[PDB]
Amino acid sequence: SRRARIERRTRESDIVIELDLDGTGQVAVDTGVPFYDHMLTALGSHASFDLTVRATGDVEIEAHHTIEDTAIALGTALGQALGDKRGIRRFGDAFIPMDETLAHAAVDLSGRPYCVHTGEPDHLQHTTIAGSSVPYHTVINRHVFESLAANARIALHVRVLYGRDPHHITEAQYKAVARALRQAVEPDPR
Amino acid sequence: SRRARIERRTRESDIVIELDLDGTGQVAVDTGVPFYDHMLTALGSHASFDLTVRATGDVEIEAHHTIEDTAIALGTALGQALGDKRGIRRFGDAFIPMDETLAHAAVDLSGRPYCVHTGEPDHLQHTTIAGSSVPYHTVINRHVFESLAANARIALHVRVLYGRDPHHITEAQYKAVARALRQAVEPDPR
Amino acid sequence: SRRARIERRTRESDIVIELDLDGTGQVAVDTGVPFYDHMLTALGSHASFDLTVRATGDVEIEAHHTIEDTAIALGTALGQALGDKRGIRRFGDAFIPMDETLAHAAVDLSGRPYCVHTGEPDHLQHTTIAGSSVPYHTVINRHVFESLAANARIALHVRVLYGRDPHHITEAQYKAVARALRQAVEPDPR
Amino acid sequence: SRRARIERRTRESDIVIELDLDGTGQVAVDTGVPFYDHMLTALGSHASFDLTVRATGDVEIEAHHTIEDTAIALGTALGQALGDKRGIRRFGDAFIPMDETLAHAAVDLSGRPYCVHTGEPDHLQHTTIAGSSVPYHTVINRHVFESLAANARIALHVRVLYGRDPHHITEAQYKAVARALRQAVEPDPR
Amino acid sequence: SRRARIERRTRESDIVIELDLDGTGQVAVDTGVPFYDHMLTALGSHASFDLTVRATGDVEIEAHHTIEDTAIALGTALGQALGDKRGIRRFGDAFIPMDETLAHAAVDLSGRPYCVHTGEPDHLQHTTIAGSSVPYHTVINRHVFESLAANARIALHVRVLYGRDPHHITEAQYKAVARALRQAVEPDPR
Amino acid sequence: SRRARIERRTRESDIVIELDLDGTGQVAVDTGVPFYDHMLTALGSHASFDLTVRATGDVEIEAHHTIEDTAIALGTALGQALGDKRGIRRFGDAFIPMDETLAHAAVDLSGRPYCVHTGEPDHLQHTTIAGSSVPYHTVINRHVFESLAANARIALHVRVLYGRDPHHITEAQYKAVARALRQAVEPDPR
Ligand SMILES: [Mn+2]
Ligand SMILES: [Mn+2]
Ligand SMILES: [Mn+2]
Ligand SMILES: [Mn+2]
Ligand SMILES: [Mn+2]
Ligand SMILES: [Mn+2]
Ligand SMILES: [Mn+2]
Ligand SMILES: [Mn+2]
Ligand SMILES: [Mn+2]
Ligand SMILES: [Mn+2]
Ligand SMILES: [Mn+2]
Ligand SMILES: [Mn+2]
Repeated sequence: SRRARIERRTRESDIVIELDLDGTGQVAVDTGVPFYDHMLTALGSHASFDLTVRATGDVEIEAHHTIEDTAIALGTALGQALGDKRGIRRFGDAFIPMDETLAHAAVDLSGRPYCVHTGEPDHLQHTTIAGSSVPYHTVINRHVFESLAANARIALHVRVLYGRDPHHITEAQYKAVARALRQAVEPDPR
Repeated sequence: SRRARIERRTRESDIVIELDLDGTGQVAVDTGVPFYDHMLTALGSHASFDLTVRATGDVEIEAHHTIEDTAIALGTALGQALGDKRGIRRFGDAFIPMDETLAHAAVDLSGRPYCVHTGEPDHLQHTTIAGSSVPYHTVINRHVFESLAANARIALHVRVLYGRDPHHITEAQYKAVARALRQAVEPDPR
Repeated sequence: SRRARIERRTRESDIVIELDLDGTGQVAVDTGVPFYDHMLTALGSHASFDLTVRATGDVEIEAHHTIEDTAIALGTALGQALGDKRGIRRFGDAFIPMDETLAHAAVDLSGRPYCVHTGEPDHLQHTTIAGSSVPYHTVINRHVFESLAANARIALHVRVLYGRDPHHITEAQYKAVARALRQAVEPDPR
Repeated sequence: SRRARIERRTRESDIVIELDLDGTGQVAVDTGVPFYDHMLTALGSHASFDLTVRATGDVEIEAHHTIEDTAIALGTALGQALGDKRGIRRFGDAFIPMDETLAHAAVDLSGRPYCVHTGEPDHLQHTTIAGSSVPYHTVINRHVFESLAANARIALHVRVLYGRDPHHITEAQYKAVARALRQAVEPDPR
Repeated sequence: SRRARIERRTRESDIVIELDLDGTGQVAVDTGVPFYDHMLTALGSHASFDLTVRATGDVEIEAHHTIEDTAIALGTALGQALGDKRGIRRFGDAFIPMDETLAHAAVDLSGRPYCVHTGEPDHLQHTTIAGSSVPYHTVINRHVFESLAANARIALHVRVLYGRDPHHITEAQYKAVARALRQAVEPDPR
Repeated sequence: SRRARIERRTRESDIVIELDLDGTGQVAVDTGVPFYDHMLTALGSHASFDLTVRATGDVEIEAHHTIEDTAIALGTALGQALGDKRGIRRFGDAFIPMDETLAHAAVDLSGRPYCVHTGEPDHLQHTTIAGSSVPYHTVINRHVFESLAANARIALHVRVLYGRDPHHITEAQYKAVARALRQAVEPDPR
């Protein structure tokens, strides 16, 4: 009923998205950026979507292009699956405690495209989360949320109230967005 | 079941209110202050009330008296329709993103009459929203919320977290109050 | 006994005042500036005067000239009605609470002409109170009180202790002056 | 003529009030909070009311609930005894010197419910007045005045100009309110 | 009924006071300090007392001793004339505008002896008011009020809200005290 | 289904807890610290738990040990009743307006044990709430929330946005925690 398949071929990347709004958290993500995969899996699971993401891009340069193209495509998919947006709650919000971190997200699904991102500590502008593969630079977080909001055509406010660890700060934000979205897309019985 | 009709004749104004708490957003407002009508329509619609407001007053002087008398009457109507307040959720809260603005409202329907209004930028104390008719001075916003809280006998906290445009700041507040109220008045299944 | 009729024809305006100090609050004011009419009605009523004011002036330019000429004429009328000022209380003072606002006025009816106006918030220097007709600029408040004091030949101190809303701040001042005057003009039984 | 009897049974407390506005200072107060009794006796005496207060409540927890319920009931009684408020002075004010302390109160009996409480030193937010029984926390002072104003439906401004001793600061305020009220409720011969 | 005659012989001075509280402003003062005479005449007149003061002292040294002894004696006279203080208003207050100056006094006639003097500009600590005879140093003002309060056994608060001219500041204070006293000593019809 | 009985014998105290998560607000608390009883009753009622608490301890020393042991035991009971935490909402949050106070709590029931307590005014570090029995020191509030979070093994964030009265600040926090918990423990229909 509320599904979408989006294919996006750029020079930098090739993306396929499959999205079902009324899912059970069946998620499979593979972008070539493992930390981003972890974040998108959290997003899909906590939003209770069914989500498949397959992306290959120029990760030799860095993750930026792949991360950005995926967020654009995912936003487009969300917009298409939403459709006319009839009989939904429309507004949603969620607080996410994650150890010392507290994050908040609020959404308006019918409101004009807009993104406000506040409260993130200054060291996240140059922090890197690195494992055995392509690293993730936390400066991209804002870029991801802006891209989603612009392509889904929604109002999205994301706040970090406080926090220290960049893994916790980042993960809390992705989960807050997911749970705000989940509440907003649900049918309203009025 | 939860209805009220209030008539209020003062020297300044004459008001009739009809309110149904368990409505479908059937709203008709005419006060002679078009921007106030827009705000009250948002209130009634987003609260899912059925609301009819008819007001005539001394708008040649300014909107103040009409705006204030209407808010007093509407508060009285809300109080009467609430009744004994049995088996309701009682507490309600809502975040409203509106472009760059974010507003929040929290209510306690059984709590003693109280109003706290914080966060509004300083230029709203002397801003005017003007069209082709009677203008609206945003300094009145606090007055409207205080009057409602006092006459409905409820605790009402309204916060502006941030924002720039006075139309957005004002509208976000009215909508936040509406959605907080909607949540609070709903039957609690416990 | 204590009555006065004053006619004042300038290039800007034409004014007629009728004043009885020992009245019952029978007041009729028409200046072409509705908010000023509201303020002068409050003045006459709360002072327990009988007061008729009829003024036409160059309101196409703005209210300034009409407001100023009326205040000058009203001051002259007050002075004439007071006469020799024999056996009156002479000193009067009053506090006026008006919602969040508190204003104070003190008068000496035999004291030399003087006016001190303090405590008014800075935004009142450029605030406008506007309805469906000629607006009122709150910067004129000081001008009105100075003009009255100068032409009645009295000492008049007006203070705003605190306040927010310009309608409340302005109305509180007019009422404070009225009640200070009422106390001062009353016969002293000593 | 201007009398009221109010009974108020809550879970926390049980209150009976008997109030005559046109009394001779015949006062009998018993709440189980001796310092509060002293304050209410001062109130009734200095206002020239006849006042009987009988209250029992959960003083094992603390005085808060009993003090608050009594103030609510007393406000209700004042409102009822006032009635239509015809031919009264309406405005009243009083300065109370008490050793080093100076307090002031101003009232408008027909003005909309409002309370402003300013000037109290910061140490009164955590000061206790303790004898051989249930103590009194001076932080409650504001709560008492707000409750009275809200339930009597009057404008009440209470200011402490300066002072040091908490017994003097508290007692001065109660007496200032009493004498402001006394002036306001008196018949106006105009 | 309320009269007193006080004789006070010190090494510095010899004083005779005759005071009637229920007078018509029949005042005759001669201390050898002309400006002080002017001030005491204002006091007696505005309080509506009948007052005779005759004082000779060591004015070759300066006015201090004469001014102080007279104030002590006058306080004693006021105390004696007051008597048991039965059926009086007890509390009194007055605002005195004098050109640019505004002064205030509040009294409690049954309250314990106390004097608070605030608001006087700093240049009054070394200002002199000089004519053709013995000059008056405005630093003495506080001393005069303290002495009166201590010997009459009353609470007396004197405030200067603002002002510039030392003659106006001083005279306003003496008149404020007089009118506060007048109100307080009057019979209370309750 | 979701019940727990916990017995805890220390040297300082002896505690018995009985907890049902799926209750109707049937609460009975007796610790020997009346204000704490009031707070725990609010907790149990607003969380819609069925809760029996029986505690005796060394209250002659002070409440600390009894308050702490009870919170530890209650946390343990909550943890046991939660069990595997299958099919619950997991996240919960609530705003509580209480007169001038606004408090907020957010919980993650599966998140690692953590407690963050922010926003409480500084005077609560040395404020006492005292009645006719064992008093309550508000400095303990943080200790209570930390103990609960540690023994239930949950993430608990408690914030005071603003407030003045210590009774209101404290009660608002306990109620916020209760309503956050209520939301989190409820079955999730997804
Ligand atoms: Mn980019
Ligand atoms: Mn992780
Ligand atoms: Mn108003
Ligand atoms: Mn709009
Ligand atoms: Mn001019
Ligand atoms: Mn008005
Ligand atoms: Mn309370
Ligand atoms: Mn005492
Ligand atoms: Mn000396
Ligand atoms: Mn002079
Ligand atoms: Mn401990
Ligand atoms: Mn309580």
